[PDB]
Amino acid sequence: SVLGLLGLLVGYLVVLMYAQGEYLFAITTLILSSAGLYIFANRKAYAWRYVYPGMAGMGLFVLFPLVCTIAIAFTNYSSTNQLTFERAQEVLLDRSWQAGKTYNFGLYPAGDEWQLALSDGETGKNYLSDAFKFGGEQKLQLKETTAQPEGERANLRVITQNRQALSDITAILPDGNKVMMSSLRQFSGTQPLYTLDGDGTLTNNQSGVKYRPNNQIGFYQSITADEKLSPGYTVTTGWKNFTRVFTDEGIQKPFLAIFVWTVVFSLITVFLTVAVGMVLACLVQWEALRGKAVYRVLLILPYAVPSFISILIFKGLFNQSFGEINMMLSALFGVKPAWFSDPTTARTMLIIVNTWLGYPYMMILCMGLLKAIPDDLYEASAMDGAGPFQNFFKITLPLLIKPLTPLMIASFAFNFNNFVLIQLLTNGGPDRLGTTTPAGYTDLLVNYTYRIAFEGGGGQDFGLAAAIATLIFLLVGALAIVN
Amino acid sequence: AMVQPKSQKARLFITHLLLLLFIAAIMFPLLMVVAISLRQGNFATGSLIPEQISWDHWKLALGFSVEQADGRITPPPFPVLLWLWNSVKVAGISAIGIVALSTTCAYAFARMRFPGKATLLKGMLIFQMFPAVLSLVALYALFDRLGEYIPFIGLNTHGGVIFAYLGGIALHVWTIKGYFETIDSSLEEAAALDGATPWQAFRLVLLPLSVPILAVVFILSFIAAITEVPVASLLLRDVNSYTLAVGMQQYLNPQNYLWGDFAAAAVMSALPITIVFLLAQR
Amino acid sequence: ASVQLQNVTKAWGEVVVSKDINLDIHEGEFVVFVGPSGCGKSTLLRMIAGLETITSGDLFIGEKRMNDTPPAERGVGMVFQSYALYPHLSVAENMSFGLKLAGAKKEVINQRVNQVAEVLQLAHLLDRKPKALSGGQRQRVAIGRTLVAEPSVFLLDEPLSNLDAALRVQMRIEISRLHKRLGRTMIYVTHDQVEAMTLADKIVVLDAGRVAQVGKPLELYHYPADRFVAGFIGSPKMNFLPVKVTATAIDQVQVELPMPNRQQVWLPVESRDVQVGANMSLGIRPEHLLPSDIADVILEGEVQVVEQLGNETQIHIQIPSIRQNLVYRQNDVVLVEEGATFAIGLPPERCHLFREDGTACRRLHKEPGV
Amino acid sequence: ASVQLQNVTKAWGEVVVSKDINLDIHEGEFVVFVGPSGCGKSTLLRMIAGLETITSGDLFIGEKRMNDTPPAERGVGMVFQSYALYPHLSVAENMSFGLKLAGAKKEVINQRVNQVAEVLQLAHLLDRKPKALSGGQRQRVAIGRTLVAEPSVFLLDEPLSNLDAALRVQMRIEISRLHKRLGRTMIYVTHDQVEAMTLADKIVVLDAGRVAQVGKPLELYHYPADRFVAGFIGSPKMNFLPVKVTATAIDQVQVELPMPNRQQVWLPVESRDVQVGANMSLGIRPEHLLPSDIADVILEGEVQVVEQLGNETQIHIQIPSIRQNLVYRQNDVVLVEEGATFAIGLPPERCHLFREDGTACRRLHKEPGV
Amino acid sequence: KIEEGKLVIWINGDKGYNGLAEVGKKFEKDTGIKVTVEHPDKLEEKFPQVAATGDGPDIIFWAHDRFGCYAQSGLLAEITPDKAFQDKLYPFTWDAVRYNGKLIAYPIAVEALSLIYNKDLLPNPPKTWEEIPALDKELKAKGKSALMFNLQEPYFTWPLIAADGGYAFKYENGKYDIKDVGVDNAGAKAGLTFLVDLIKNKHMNADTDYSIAEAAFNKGETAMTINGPWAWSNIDTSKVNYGVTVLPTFKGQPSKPFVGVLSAGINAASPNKELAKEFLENYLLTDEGLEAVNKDKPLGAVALKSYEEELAKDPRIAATMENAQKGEIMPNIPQMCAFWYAVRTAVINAASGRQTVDEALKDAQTRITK
Ligand SMILES: CCCCCC/C=C\CCCCCCCCCC(=O)O[C@H](COC(=O)CCCCCCCCCCCCCCC)COP(=O)(O)OC[C@@H](O)CO
Ligand SMILES: OC[C@H]1O[C@H](O[C@H]2[C@H](O)[C@@H](O)[C@@H](O)O[C@@H]2CO)[C@H](O)[C@@H](O)[C@@H]1O
Ligand SMILES: OC[C@H]1O[C@H](O[C@H]2[C@H](O)[C@@H](O)[C@@H](O)O[C@@H]2CO)[C@H](O)[C@@H](O)[C@@H]1O
Repeated sequence: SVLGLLGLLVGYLVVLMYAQGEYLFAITTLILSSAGLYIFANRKAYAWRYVYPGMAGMGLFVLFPLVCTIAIAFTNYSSTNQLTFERAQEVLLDRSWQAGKTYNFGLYPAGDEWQLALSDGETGKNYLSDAFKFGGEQKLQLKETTAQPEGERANLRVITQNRQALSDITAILPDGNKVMMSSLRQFSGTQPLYTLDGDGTLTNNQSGVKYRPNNQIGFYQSITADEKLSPGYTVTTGWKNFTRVFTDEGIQKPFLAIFVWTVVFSLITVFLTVAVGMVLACLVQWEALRGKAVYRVLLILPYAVPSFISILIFKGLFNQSFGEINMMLSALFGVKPAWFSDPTTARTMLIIVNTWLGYPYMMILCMGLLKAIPDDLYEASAMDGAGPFQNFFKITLPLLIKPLTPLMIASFAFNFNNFVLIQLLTNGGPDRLGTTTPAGYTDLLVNYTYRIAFEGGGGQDFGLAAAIATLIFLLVGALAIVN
Repeated sequence: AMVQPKSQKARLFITHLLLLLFIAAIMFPLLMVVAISLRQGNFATGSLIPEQISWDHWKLALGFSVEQADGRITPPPFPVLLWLWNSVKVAGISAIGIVALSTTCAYAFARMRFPGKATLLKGMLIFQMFPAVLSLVALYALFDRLGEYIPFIGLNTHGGVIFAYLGGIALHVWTIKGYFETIDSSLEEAAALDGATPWQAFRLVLLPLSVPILAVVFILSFIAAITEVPVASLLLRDVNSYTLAVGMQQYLNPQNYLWGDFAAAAVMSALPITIVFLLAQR
Repeated sequence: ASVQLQNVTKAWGEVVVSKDINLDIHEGEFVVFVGPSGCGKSTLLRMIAGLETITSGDLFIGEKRMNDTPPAERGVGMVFQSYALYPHLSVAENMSFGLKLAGAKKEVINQRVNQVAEVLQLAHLLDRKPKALSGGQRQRVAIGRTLVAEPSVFLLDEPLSNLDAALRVQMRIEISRLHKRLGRTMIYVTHDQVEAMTLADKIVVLDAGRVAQVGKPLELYHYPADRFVAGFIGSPKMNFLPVKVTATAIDQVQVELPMPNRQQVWLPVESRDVQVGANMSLGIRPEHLLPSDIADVILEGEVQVVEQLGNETQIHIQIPSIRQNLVYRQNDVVLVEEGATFAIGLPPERCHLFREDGTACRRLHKEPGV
Repeated sequence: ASVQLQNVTKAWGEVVVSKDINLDIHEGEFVVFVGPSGCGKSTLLRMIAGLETITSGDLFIGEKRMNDTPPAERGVGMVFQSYALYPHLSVAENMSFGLKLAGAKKEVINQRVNQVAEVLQLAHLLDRKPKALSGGQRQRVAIGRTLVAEPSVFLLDEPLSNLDAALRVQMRIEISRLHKRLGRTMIYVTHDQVEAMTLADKIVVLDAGRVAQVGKPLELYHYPADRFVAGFIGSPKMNFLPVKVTATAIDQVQVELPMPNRQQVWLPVESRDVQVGANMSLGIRPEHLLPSDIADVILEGEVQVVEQLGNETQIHIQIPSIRQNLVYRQNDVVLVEEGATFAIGLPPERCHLFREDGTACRRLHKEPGV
Repeated sequence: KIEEGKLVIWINGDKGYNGLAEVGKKFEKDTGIKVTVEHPDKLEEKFPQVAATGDGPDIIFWAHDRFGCYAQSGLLAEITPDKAFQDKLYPFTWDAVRYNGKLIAYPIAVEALSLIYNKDLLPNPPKTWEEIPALDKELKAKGKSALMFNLQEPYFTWPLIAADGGYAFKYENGKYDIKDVGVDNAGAKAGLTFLVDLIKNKHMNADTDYSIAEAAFNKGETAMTINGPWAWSNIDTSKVNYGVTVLPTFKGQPSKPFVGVLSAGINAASPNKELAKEFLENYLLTDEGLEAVNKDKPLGAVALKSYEEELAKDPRIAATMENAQKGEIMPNIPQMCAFWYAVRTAVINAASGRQTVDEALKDAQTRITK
């Protein structure tokens, strides 16, 4: 039925993976596909039909980029050393140098055919081609002439439309060297900077130097019969990145310092977000209250406003010397707290904000979870003479934590990797001094690792960041294999 | 209507005030923006309450050029509306996909017996704790190859981002699984005796009774994508394909701080989820 | 201690689910509210409890008005239909909860708990959680909880309604012996006429939020006020025959049978406010029916159902001229086939009579027990 | 349409609930599985239904092994304990859900739903949804589903379990009238022994997973095979008295009561496999006792409880010699004050006798209806 | 991958991007090719990233200093201007776009900071820096302030630092000695100390950024500010009576701002190198082109000599070139981009008060050399 048709793309795209190299993405496309066919075919595997399409997503877009990101740690992948070797040479050969002069060209139609002309500014003499036809790489020979070509010169728009075939025409003077298109009005003698023969040895065509791929550093370099070509290609470096993490002083010092802040930050968050969320959920669905329906939609508005924009509008409000918060905060009290300069005050801010962000989620959660409690428990409570505070602590609370745990342990891990908040609000907050790598006082483990990788000026080692990332995960994977 | 003691109001009245004070404290920031979006000038600083209204910021947020009596017509800098539609695309499609994937899986975990079902989900949750933010490099790589093979889901494509979000379902699977293991077994057993195939049951019986939990998952997943930043701004390069989350940051270059223009679009950006929360009144 | 209601009315906006009704309950009296589901039994109980506001009327507990008094301060106590145990609390804590809060007395608690755990056999469950117990035990935890609180009035909301039929029977007795062991006022809500007859000193029969009749069980059994009371009390339902009044004397009344054999018989009953030609219902309980060879009032038909109960025998009979299977009830075992012809006797003295509206005529036939 | 079980056994890892049990059920036979809560009643039904795997043994329905056949293909139909009415579907849809899916017949369904709703009286509710119906209507629907399905074997899991008393009784009739009308095999699960006696043609008593006794209700009542069956049937419980075997005779056995007045009575019962000095229990139902004046073996003591049932009178007496209040049960009314002295006669003929292992000594006295 | 068949230009958001886009329409009306101008945030970092992967714009706009790192990374394409073009611009502007003897960008305009003062408030702007605090007290007690400008960026505070002897890389007759750095010397320290001194005496706020400074002057809140030409476009709108003049001197030593040459490179990975060249040479770098951009936001003193003399009259541009001469041209070596990070941090930290002047600067010192 449809087995054969979708089994046609099995091999159609699969063998196209084997071809053109791509052995990285060749095995996984066939292996993860041959399971879907095997499962959806026979009926002895009816259970996996409901679990395949799900885990497929996990595999490709979650599990893969992780496994891959780990192999990144075993290499010097960096801003300097980024592309693969085959692209690095492809880039290096794509460049060129000017070895001749500049000639102003013109396009003059000759019937259905066209005609090119150049003009030498040094000698005054002009050169003209024979009636040719656009399409494909072709060489043209220019003959010297004194007369004008018949036909009105083609305007930019027309030459722009034929730029394609015009770039492949490699015209040449009788005496002068080869010359191709350089603009919409000019031809010039442009030639490839490097050439590549049998062996992977690149040779310069201007200074006449020879370069060889140094897989010790992942660059092209020269040796005496030293220079370093700096497009750069990625190459394997065993455990070099890992060993630096266990070695370096400037990396380790703040690493365990923020490990504290991260675990604390997400703890206080979870503790405050529940506290508020829950208390409200109680108050709002409390029978004797009036405008529940209004109160409800109001206390949810923060959640209906996209995080990033709320963080941003806050980022401004929390300005130290200006910004509306400290304006009013120096009106009543006589203080203007430094929410961006003082490590702690910054840390205090994060939490004031994050709490504003997270409470609705916990409240909504508690609201729904609160109805799992049969009314008659509170009726039996009110019989024994129980006040609001007595209810909350003896019935409500201890009856909500059980179903709440899995969700708050999950909320711990979310806030453990809350990248968006930090980068946006503070981006690490106040600076940590004496670090061989970029590190703030409010950076999270995700932030710190992101800093090392992408933040310009101060080392951009994707390999080192991949290492630390791998180091953390397997430790938290060990944490979750014991907790 | 149980009879209530101690003048009741003592706490009832004192609660309306606390809640009333609370909404004020949490509304403040949001009322700040609305104010900034009506204050003339694009400055970072300005009077708390505008001296006089100014529609300018809302004009070029809707796509209207505005002619100031000074430097002629200044066109809208960013296609906020476009991005707004983009955010609703990637998120909407993304969520439906995620519920489809996780409600099928949960259904198999909660009913169908197959060895390793406990150690799978356990691994699922754990593998999902790893920050997608620490992958971008490998993620960029993936959609670079995947792109030229199947075009409509590579780099610079909305589909690219969508498919990237389809990964995270571990948490959802659990919740939906947990919800199923709550429904009456009989409704299904009785269906089985009625001759319904497992799917016939899933669709005709189990799903309709689960609407609510699916709705929560959807909404949760929707808000998620709407605000997702790291991955989205990694894959989307074209301004005309930016989502809100990406583009909304181009407003606040220090040397070109479009604070007012930004504020107007910000209020606008709080529309999608609000709509969902409002339609969620079913 | 002595609870009494005066013109109590409960309405949800416009719909009146309880017309102005009064009940006089005395110190220590065992009172049962019976009736079909939703007839307001629980409403009334919950209104006395204070779990539901009294829209109109007055309520007195201990001779003081309670309408506006919080539930916890009504000197009352309740066993809930669902037991209402605290899932997160042990049996001990579940029972002690009441006084656990406000008035914490470590040494006093241990006592009262153990004391009630002794009389209810729950001492070996004090550490357990309401999830590790059986419906039967969980039901005893509910009663125990209110026993510890030692309320002046006991309120129970269908306590046995959710137990095995065998345990139910057993628990009825245990209650009666708990009642006279304490001698305090008990209000018992149930849908089982058996539970009312066997436990209640005074019975309150409710018909859709309306009190139909009040009094001793044996009084309600012989002399019902109307067709509903009659048709609600008794193991098998009372037989109702469509009759037509023919003659009228001050002593008794006469009616016509709906048979082709139009027989006539006088009934020792009230004859005030009666008219000839009025379509009435004849009331006779299966147990009171006689064998054919005794009474001269013969009723012959076809046996439809034969229920052998061992202790007794119940027989349903299709009498030619009434789409209501006449039901017979006798002792030991009756060797009779299904479908075989059968005849019974109708004792005129043991008959009830209801008017068009359904109101019963006061039986002038003195009955033993009243 | 003739279910039967051979060496059937269910297990839960290591726990062996039911030991190889055998059941032969004929065509159109109304069978009832009875026992306390959590004895296996439901599991059996659910194993016959296929909702529960069989660890060991053979299940035949219509003379073919059904152990591994999917539930839907057993010719079996179930009325669930919770009704299992699809909340999101209408009444009409609930009853016809089975034959809506897997081949539909728009025109047909209409008839089958209407016909079944005509007899069950669910006509005016077809378009309604489960959440709007009363618990009673919600049962009749749960039935219809199977009546619309018209299967060879019916399965009911405590169908009268949650209705009111009054309704529970009214339904038993509708059940039996439905049985002989359709005359198809019916397995029936209940904890109420009354329902077993009235409905069943054959009863299966279950004790902690084991099959205690199979037979007619009247056989079960007159001749229980052990203390359990005996102490599970009959309105109130059978009185059990700790007696000591003093003498044995081919024709009958003699025992000594535990009283300071150590009377001894010859009981007409199987002497086979009984020894002198053996501790045994005297079975005697409260309906079989006699007023002191008639009999010679008299038991006397103080009345603890008097239950005025109206149609009968039940009396619990504290006999000074046995910490179990003997229960007595008579007809009409018996004017007795609680705390009054009272005496009753113990008739040797109507007495059961059980050994240490609780097995019943075959009663040699012939009862009517066996 | 960069899309062929069109030009995507990236230019800093504080430049006249809209004007430049109108130069685009011209190019589209003439060639039919659509030009897209975008102004992405943090462009100096965003470009390197996207270019390396073959993505990014066709044309990149920044000051010459950054083009050295870019060219080294191989992100730029060697531009090919013939003699005729090169002579249309001042030769020293070509020197800023020369890396290893190769031309890597087309110069556009000469940028240099100046002191902008408010005439109506401050008719006599200070010549020194020391006379600012004294002036601040006066203006402060008048409800205003003295001098607000961006402290966050080093570009804005470097003038004061490099004044008394501070320097990036020491130029030794020929090439830049990437070792000899003067950000730690007595001249740099005493200078930055003064900035901190103003913060200490409440004359400035460590957190004052471009956005605040701009708002302060353009609303008449502060008397002075520091900013390049691009800033005048807004002060023009504000209708503030302002003057552009020389930067105040520190300890007799004149402010020495780094001179930026806004340039335009061609992305090494652009399939549109031919059209990119034409746009810049024949469309942007013309009189009209540059005017269109200038009439949006001031470029400064353009490199195109023809339009320079036309614009030379402007007193603001006269003072701009005056401060340029007093300061020194920005180097282009691949260490310059690394130079700015270290300074950016050093200042902010010293300005914030986390570190003192020496500690903060001694850090940046060794971060450059490494
Ligand atoms: C950081 C935390 C602070 C959160 C800030 C919230 C901001 C809003 C200000 C609100 C301050 C509380 C004021 C309380 C006023 C009393 C109002 C009242 O009297 O209303 C009460 C509502 O309950 C109720 O919230 C009972 C009242 C709850 C009191 C709880 C106070 C401490 C809670 C903190 C502990 C959190 C748990 C930690 C989790 C690990 C009355 O309920 P009852 O009829 O007894 O119950 C019956 C029904 O609930 C059941 O159907
Ligand atoms: O708690 C802080 C956090 O709350 C919300 O994040 C949610 C998220 O939206 C859900 O999908 C789920 O993962 O739970 C999270 C919280 O545990 C806010 O969206 C977010 O802004 C805030 O940081
Ligand atoms: O501040 C560091 C920064 O200085 C210069 O950037 C200037 C730029 O020259 C101006 O045209 C304008 O955009 O202000 C910028 C600073 O805000 C250098 O060009 C740059 O390399 C350096 O990072």
